[PDB]
Amino acid sequence: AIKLYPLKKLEIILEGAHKEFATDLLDRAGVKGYTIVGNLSGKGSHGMYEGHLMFNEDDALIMIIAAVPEELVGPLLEGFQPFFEAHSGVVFVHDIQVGRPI
Amino acid sequence: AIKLYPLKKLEIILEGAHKEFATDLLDRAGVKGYTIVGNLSGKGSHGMYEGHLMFNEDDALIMIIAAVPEELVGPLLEGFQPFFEAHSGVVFVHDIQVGRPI
Amino acid sequence: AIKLYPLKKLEIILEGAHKEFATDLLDRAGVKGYTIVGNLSGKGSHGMYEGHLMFNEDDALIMIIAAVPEELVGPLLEGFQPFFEAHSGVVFVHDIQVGRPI
Repeated sequence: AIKLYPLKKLEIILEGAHKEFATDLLDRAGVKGYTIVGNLSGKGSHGMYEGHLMFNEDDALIMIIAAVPEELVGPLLEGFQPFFEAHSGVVFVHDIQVGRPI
Repeated sequence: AIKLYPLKKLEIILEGAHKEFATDLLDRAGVKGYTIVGNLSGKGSHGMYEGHLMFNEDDALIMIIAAVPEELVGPLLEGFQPFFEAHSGVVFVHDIQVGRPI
Repeated sequence: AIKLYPLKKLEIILEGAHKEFATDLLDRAGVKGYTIVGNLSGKGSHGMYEGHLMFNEDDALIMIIAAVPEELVGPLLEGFQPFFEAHSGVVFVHDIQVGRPI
């Protein structure tokens, strides 16, 4: 008896050093949880505006994953933007669905 | 001479201890393969119904990825649901495409 | 003042041994950057045509992630196809959006 709920999935890629910042940001905005993939590396621009700080080969990156109602997305990107002005990183927004028993 | 095929991509996040369970479940349902990302960690609710068991900071999580025909999705979520009633974890369903030569 | 841009997100899963090949391929095609998730493992067919080489249990896999304009996708899948004819692996194409300040 499963029904699908639409949500937005955010993949937040940034340096590991800034994990606590990013994660307090999610907490304060009312995100109900996240998971973290470690040991990413990277290179160059990952889809952002020209001039956005690139990754390079000695960045230890993580990916923070948050599944979030659509309404939370705008406020979260506005929250991260001051951060991205001075640090490398990107947020990929996806459509996903999650199954819940009726 | 590439043509795109639509499929569903499942990201199954759960504790590593239950890898074999989850993976027998995929096998028995006729999923043709999967990949596994190790060394995830997590915290809190990741998009599920209120009361669903949260992750916490000493969970060693994995992500199982299966690309699956649309028809297999309902049966797979029904398969995992008894499991999720007593264990933390989530399944993210995405739309993806995979290229095949004509 | 955020506006969303649509892009294609490619998840390229293959053996670690072939990282430099795949990554020169992205460079030569004009992809502006990528990130890499290490320590994947896998098994079987991951959505490809019947007969495509499967992963097995002693493959050390990586995932290469590139966010790419829609126009770059066809040429990139054509680039990888000779490679996939003799090696295991897959490319998952997603729709994503990335936020940019106006």
